[PDB]
Amino acid sequence: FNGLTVLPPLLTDEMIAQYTSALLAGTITSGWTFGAGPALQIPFPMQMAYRFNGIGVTQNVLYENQKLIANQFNSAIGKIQDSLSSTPSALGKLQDVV
Amino acid sequence: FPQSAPHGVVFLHVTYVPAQEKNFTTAPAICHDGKAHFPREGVFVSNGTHWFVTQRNFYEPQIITTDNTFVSGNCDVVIGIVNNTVYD
Ligand SMILES: *[C@@H]1O[C@H](CO)[C@@H](O[C@@H]2O[C@H](CO)[C@@H](O)[C@H](O)[C@H]2NC(C)=O)[C@H](O)[C@H]1NC(C)=O
Ligand SMILES: *[C@@H]1O[C@H](CO)[C@@H](O)[C@H](O)[C@H]1NC(C)=O
Ligand SMILES: *[C@@H]1O[C@H](CO)[C@@H](O)[C@H](O)[C@H]1NC(C)=O
Repeated sequence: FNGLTVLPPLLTDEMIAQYTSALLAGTITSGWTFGAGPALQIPFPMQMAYRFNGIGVTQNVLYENQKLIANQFNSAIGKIQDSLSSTPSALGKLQDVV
Repeated sequence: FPQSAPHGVVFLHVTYVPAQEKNFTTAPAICHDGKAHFPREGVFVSNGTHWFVTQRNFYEPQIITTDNTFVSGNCDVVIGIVNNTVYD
């Protein structure tokens, strides 16, 4: 009533979700090639082997320990949701703006 | 390469971009004489009949030898291994 208004953003949340999903699919099915040219397919265990080789650990460390690494990754991903929910002040930076 | 401009700078970046990709069949290791060979630098590829080892950002197939492979293991624990002869 006093002349102060709030305008809506140009990008709706659905568009942002589509962008994030596109990035996730590209980085899962292509590795890092989709950010420098045409997307080139590659199996995921081979991509993990090359990411292991990037940090100085040979490839055979992964191929002989695939199941253990997969289980560790799954458990680490699973714990994230409970960590986010249980902590009360996890998203403080985004709340301070509002 | 840098260039000047009124109240600013202009960069000319040169970049290398791959193109004209091709499809291939790949395997993580090569079994031979009860030993598993892994590539040193490059991936394993096959046109349909024979096997080769090539680099990453370019298609340059080469014969598989023991100069560009290291064994380091056995042939019962890697998933997806495909046996083929490895020359010397
Ligand atoms: C896959 O690559 C191999 C290696 O180049 C091909 O084998 C050669 O094929 C040419 C074409 O007839 C022959 O002249 C050569 O003698 C072959 N090499 C050997 C060692 O025999 C093979 O043909 C390729 N696969 C396909 C489907 O073309
Ligand atoms: C590789 O094969 C897939 C399906 O078989 C096809 O969609 C794709 O275009 C092929 N790659 C190239 C570079 O043609
Ligand atoms: C090589 O692989 C084939 C196909 O998977 C398999 O049938 C064969 O037993 C393997 N060779 C040996 C010596 O085990």
